[PDB]
Amino acid sequence: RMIALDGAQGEGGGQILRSALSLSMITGQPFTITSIRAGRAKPGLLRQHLTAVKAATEICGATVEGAELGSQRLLFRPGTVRGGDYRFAIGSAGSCTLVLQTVLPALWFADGPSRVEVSGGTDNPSAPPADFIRRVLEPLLAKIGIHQQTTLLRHGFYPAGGGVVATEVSPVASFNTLQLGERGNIVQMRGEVLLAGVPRHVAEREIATLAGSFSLHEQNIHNLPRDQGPGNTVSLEVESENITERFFVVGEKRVSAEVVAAQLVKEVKRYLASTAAVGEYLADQLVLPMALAGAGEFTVAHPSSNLLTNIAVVERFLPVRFSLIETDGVTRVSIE
Ligand SMILES: Nc1ncnc2c1ncn2[C@@H]1O[C@H](COP(=O)(O)OP(=O)(O)OP(=O)(O)O)[C@@H](O)[C@H]1O
Repeated sequence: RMIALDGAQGEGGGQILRSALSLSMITGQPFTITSIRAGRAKPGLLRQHLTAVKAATEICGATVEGAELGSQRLLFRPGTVRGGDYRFAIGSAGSCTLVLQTVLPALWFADGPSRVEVSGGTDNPSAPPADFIRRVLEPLLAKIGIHQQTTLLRHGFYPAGGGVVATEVSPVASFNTLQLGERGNIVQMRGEVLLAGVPRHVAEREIATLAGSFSLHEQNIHNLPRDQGPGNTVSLEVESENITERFFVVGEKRVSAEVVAAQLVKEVKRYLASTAAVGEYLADQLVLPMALAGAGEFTVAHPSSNLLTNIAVVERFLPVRFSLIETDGVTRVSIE
C-alpha cells in the first residue's frame, strides 16, 4: 500500500532513508519519508543521499517525488530491479560506501551479477571505510550466503573528494544461518596508518600509542600521492577466534597524532571491555542481511540508535521480528 516513515526516528540521519530504499527495492513496497535529516547542520538530502536516491531510482525504474538537494521529503515507488554495470558520481566528498550500501542489497536478488562504482569521499569518519566493508562485513555476508566484493580504487579525502570504490555482486543462491555469540579470544591485532600529504612521522607516533597498549602482529604504514589530498586515517583490526572487527579514526587539523590514536585506542578497549562479538557499527549493518535470510543472531554491547532504527524499518517492510535480550550487559539480537 504505502509505508509512511518519520525521518526524525532515532538520530534523525540518512540511515533510515538508505535502509528504506534498500527494502523498498527488494520488496516492491513503496514508501514516503518526511523530516529527512531535518535537525542536522545541513538538513535534507545532501549529495550522498541524493546520489543514493538516484542510484536506487535508476536500478529499479522507480517513480519518485522530491529527489532534489535539500529535500526533506521523498516518495518512492520502486519498479523492477535490474542487474547491470552501474556508475554514480556523488560530486562531493560524500560517502561512496553509503551509496553502495543502499543499492547492493537490491542487487543480491537480481537477474545476474552486477557491478557498482561510486565516486566521492572514501575516508569520512562516520561511514564504513572500504577496508571495513571488505575485511569485516563481507566475510560475514558470505557466511549468510551473500557474495559481494568491494575494492577501493582511489582515495578521496574531504573536501575535494574524487575517490572511487566499486563492488562486484552476485545474486544469492541460498541463505545460511549465522549465529554470532562471544568475541572469543584474540588471535591477533593489526595496526594501520594511511598518509596523504601528512608528515611521515605522524604515522610513526600513531603506531607507538597503539603498541604498548596492544600486542600487534602487524604494523602498517601506507603513503599516497599528496595530490590525493591532505588526509590521514588510523585503523586497528582486531582478529578474535570467532570474528574479526576493525575500528578507525580520521586525523584532522588541531589534533595530535598521540590523541587520535588515543581516541582509536579508547574505542577498541570499549569493544574489548565486553564479550560481545560485534562492534557498534557492524551491528547495524548485519540487521538487513540477516532479516533477508530469515534467520541469524549476534551479540553487541549497547545497541545503537541506528541498530534500533534499522530493526524498526526492517519490521515495517518484512515479515520478520527481532528479539533483543540483554544478559550481563551484552545484548543478543536475534531473528525470532
Ligand atoms: N567507524 C565506523 N566503522 C564502520 N562503520 C561505520 C563507522 N561509522 C559509521 N559507520 C556506518 O555508517 C552508517 C551511517 O552511520 P551514521 O551514524 O553517520 O548515519 P547517519 O548520521 O544517519 O548518516 P548521514 O550522515 O548520512 O545522515 C552506519 O551503517 C554505521 O554503522
